[PDB]
Amino acid sequence: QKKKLVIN
Amino acid sequence: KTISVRVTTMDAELEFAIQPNTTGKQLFDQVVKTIGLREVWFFGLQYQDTKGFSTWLKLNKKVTAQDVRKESPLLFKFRAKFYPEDVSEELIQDITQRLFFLQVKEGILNDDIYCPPETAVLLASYAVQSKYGDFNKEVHKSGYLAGDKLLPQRVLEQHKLNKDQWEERIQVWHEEHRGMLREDAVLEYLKIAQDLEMYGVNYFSIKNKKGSELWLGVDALGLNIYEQNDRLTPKIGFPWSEIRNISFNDKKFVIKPIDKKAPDFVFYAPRLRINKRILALCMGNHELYMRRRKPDTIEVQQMKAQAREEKHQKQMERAMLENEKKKREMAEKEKEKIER
Repeated sequence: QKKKLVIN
Repeated sequence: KTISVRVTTMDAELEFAIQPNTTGKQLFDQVVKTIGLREVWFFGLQYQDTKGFSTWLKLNKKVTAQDVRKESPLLFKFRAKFYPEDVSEELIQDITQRLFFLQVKEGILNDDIYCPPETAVLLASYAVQSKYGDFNKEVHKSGYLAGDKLLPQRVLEQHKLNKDQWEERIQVWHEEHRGMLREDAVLEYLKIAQDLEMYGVNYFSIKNKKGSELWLGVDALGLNIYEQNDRLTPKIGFPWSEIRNISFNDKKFVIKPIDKKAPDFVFYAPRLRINKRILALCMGNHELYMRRRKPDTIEVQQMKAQAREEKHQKQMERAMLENEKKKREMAEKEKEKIER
């Protein structure tokens, strides 16, 4: 399982 | 066909009878509405899952669909999930300060949050002022703090003082706070506590590329890497501004810097679950970081005002009371001198 949180 | 639930805040207990299709959100709403909290963004519903992992309730799903430990009632802890940057600037309501105060004191007392002695005694003096009001040489005779756990265990058994010698040091400070509102001592408690290195930090056990064991910290400002031995001072700091994105792939957790020419920081975690919990906390902390740096919503201005009205009412209700008491304390000085 994968997940990306854009901060900038 | 109602399922019974118990929700415990830091100083109150609530029973609800929910429907079987009730969402976390709907239960959460009944809770904060019942106790008059509107600063809802900081808080969550904690519970024990079927395997004994303490878990945040997800507000967008049926309560019954989330592997809650089976019993009647279901048991939730209403707790602060997120901490403000400055308690003075961002904790509006009395209820909100108190639940933060009580949750942070529990952490100081059980040694979850590290506290030097002097500061521990100073924090103990403000808790005493909230619980006992203005010190009073009549009412507060020797050992009036004997039945009170005021310091952490770590403070107690690594310093030679006895519990009375600690109580005496806390009493000196308690005398200096004479005239302090109970609620204003709560805030001073929070103004000291929010400065401690471990206040507002969620730590998780991790390993670097090599495999060296470490801690990850997540707080209102960003992420930090600490040595196994030292959860007081970061090895490196990852503030939001310096982070491009944050990713997990199963046990692998990745921090990519803003600087595209700078190399990524990579870490591993014991399970996927740890990596989900870490990313959710970053998302929540980043969301409030950005909201904190935008003008108060209209809603928040009305809370600030509603709060100001209510404290005024209380201030007057404490003066109206104090005025009738000084009538009675005198009305005895009159009947005591008529006798004598």
